[PDB]
Amino acid sequence: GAMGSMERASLIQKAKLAEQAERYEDMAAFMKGAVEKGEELSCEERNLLSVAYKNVVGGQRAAWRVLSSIEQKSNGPEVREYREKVETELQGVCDTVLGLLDSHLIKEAGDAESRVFYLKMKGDYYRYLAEVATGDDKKRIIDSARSAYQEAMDISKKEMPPTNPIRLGLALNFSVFHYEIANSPEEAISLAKTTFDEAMADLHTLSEDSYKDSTLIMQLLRDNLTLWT
Amino acid sequence: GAMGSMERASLIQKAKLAEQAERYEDMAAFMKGAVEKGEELSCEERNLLSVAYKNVVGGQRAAWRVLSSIEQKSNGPEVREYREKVETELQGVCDTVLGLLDSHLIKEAGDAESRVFYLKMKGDYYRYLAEVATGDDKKRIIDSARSAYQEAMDISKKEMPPTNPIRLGLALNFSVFHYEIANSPEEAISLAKTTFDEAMADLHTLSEDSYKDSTLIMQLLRDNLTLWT
Amino acid sequence: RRFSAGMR
Amino acid sequence: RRFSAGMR
Ligand SMILES: N=C(N)c1cc(-c2ccccc2)c(CNC(=O)c2ccc3cc[nH]c3c2)s1
Ligand SMILES: N=C(N)c1cc(-c2ccccc2)c(CNC(=O)c2ccc3cc[nH]c3c2)s1
Ligand SMILES: [Cl-]
Ligand SMILES: [Cl-]
Ligand SMILES: [Mg+2]
Ligand SMILES: [Mg+2]
Repeated sequence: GAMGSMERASLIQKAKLAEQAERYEDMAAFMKGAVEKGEELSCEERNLLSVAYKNVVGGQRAAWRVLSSIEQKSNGPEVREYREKVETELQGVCDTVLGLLDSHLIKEAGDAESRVFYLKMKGDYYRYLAEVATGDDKKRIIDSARSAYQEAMDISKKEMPPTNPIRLGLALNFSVFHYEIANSPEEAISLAKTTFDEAMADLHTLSEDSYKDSTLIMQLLRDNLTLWT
Repeated sequence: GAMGSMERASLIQKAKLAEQAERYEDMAAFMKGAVEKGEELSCEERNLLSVAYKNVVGGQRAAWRVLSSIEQKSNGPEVREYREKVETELQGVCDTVLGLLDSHLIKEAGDAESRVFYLKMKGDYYRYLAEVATGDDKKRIIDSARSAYQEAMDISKKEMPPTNPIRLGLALNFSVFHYEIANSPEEAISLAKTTFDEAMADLHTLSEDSYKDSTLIMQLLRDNLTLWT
Repeated sequence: RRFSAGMR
Repeated sequence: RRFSAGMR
């Protein structure tokens, strides 16, 4: 890898600088290099990895949606060609992230906090693959996302309180999966509502700072329920 | 070039799609490919080239400023190294644009509208080089920017009305050059004020649409004068 | 547009 | 921050 000659600590330091500079492709490359050093990642480091690739794939997804809309209205080869170019680049980013999770972040994650984080990410990047999928692998892509999300949910329910922000963000994203990928809007609504209500009943156990963390994500669940009902 | 096998018309079409998708690196690559076909560029095409590289170099410049500020406060090698990485990439973009202008947009531009546009761009990209320059070439970089801007001003004063938006944006940017690159704040203020006042006295000749074009840029001159006085 | 975790 | 033409 092009980051193989850089110290792990220097890659983490530069990922943080890239974040401040809004240089998210650089941030992702640095965090990919850090992962490939082979050591487990800390909570802060997991967050840096997630933020970097969230921003990279987020720009690609937003571009793909613009182009797909234009392509739909048009229905020369240029619009299809350019949508395909963006799609292929997006798929490549998703494959890279899934490859980091499979080689070997997930198997070495021997804490619920780390394992749930990575399994949520696996569901997220299969979900992004599913958003653009159409051919003979779409159904398998969807099932791979569902399986990763479900294993993460099972662990999080056993090992984390209902206000834990990783658990809340997992349930939020699994609900979005149900609503717009799996065509299961009632599952999506049920999951968001149960997650919201169980977190509410646990808020009394929290410090002021944890309360702010949890209620921030609860608000996203609430806004989705308002949109969907 | 990687765009050598694509039709000129397809490159222009894809540059417009990339703009809609906010994919400005792609937009710049497509417009670089169109330029390298060797035909002169239309007004719309010149604008597409300018917008693409404006956005690419703009992100690099904003990142460089963040990193340079952090580096200044710090005064390990990581901050300097990463600022240098961004700086080198920025310089490479500027060199690419200047190379397109020199090979051969400017020499083939045989209309005041096209020649002033390109000479303004030449001043702009030498200015961006000057923003990061420090060594034995900084003074020559500044003089190259000044020379390009001055030739563009001379042509624009002879051949364009004082409300022409290319002329106005040229004078705006040359005033910024004077203020923050050449350490000539009184030249900067004088130029912005004379440009603003001569455009105001020409507004009566304009249609409603041209009036909107011109007054938009006049407002930028006014806001700078308010900041500088 | 619905929210997912990454866009908070 | 001062304006240049590109940022209108
Ligand atoms: N550079 C960054 N962007 C971050 C660095 C760290 C960091 C820094 C030091 C130690 C540990 C982590 C972050 C930590 N955020 C969480 O744990 C957390 C908390 C609440 C919510 C709600 C939705 N998501 C959440 C994540 S984000
Ligand atoms: N895709 C884009 N972004 C653009 C496409 C075209 C275009 C489209 C069709 C024909 C010719 C040009 C643009 C044209 N703008 C000007 O000529 C102009 C006018 C006023 C001001 C004020 C500051 N700058 C200005 C530039 S911008
Ligand atoms: Cl393409
Ligand atoms: Cl670096
Ligand atoms: Mg080492
Ligand atoms: Mg041809």
